[PDB]
Amino acid sequence: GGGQHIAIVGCVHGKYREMYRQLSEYEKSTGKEISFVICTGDMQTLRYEADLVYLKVPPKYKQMGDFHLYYEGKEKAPYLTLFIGGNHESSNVLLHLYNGGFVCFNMYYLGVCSCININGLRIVGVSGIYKSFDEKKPYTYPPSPNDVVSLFHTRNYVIQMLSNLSQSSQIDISLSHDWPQGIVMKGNYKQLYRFQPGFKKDGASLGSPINKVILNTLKPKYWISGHMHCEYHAEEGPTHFIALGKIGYKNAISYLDLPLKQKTDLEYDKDWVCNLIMTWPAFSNKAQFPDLSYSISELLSKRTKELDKKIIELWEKYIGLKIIYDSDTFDIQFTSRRFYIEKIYNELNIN
Ligand SMILES: [Mn+2]
Ligand SMILES: [Zn+2]
Repeated sequence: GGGQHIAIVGCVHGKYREMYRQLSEYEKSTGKEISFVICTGDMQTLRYEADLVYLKVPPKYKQMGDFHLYYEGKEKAPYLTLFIGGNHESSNVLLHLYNGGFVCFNMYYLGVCSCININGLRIVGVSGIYKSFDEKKPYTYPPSPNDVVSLFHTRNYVIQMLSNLSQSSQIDISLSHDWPQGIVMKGNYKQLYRFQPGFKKDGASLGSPINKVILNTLKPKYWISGHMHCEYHAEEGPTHFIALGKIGYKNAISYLDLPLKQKTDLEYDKDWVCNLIMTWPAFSNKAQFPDLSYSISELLSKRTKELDKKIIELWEKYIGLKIIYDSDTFDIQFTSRRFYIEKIYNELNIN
């Protein structure tokens, strides 16, 4: 294998045509081939004007952006684009796809959180931004316009969902929207505070305590974030932290040149899939989840090598390890995926 060249993108804020133009011009002038694209959020995946109610942007600035052109098939994403949610989202769409999903051709949402595999890499995504008051709130479903202010705040439960994922092998890349709290102090923060003197106020507390815990636990080779509209680099132990800007502005896109360990299509990660199935009982009520009367970490402690093997066989049987486009509406996708999770969990016959 020669190498894979991965585009990493900060905030999109609805500017898809422009992003893809810049990516194409990069290929043209470098002769390099982009394998795939990863975006750190503000994806604004509004299908139609009805979704505007779920986008938290001041009314004077609120627009559709470009997404609907891709949803309708008038434009077509030229690269496989993997993304997480930020603070400017069609949040209803994302909640229907909380277990991940393609929003249109070549655009795959990682859900609230998940790990995926592509070309031998394991990639973790953590959606939203941090708000302390909401970190223990459940999601209520179906979405309603009242929830526009809260749907995009990162829940604490993602830490328990994700923390065992580096036990069998290291995570190559983790993605979040807001920065891991404290990582500002591990780069050229002085230089940063000249460009952005508003950040000085926050000092070491700038960013998400949830993304901090995850970074600490998984210690990925790379952690990528956006949201702040500036470039930044920091080293935290074995983790290279990279923060990226916003499309239309400088340093919105960068590129990772990584070994091509294997060439494989996009797949569900086996460890993640075991975690997803083993936590079904906390996610049993479609109208309100998770149910924190259950303990997620208690649910996960029941995993064994032998039982994980069974989970994967059933997942392979009903869903398949390859992540593939689904043309059902997102509400139907919510039902279908949760149907198979539940069915697989129940076949395990766990006491
Ligand atoms: Mn943002
Ligand atoms: Zn942004």
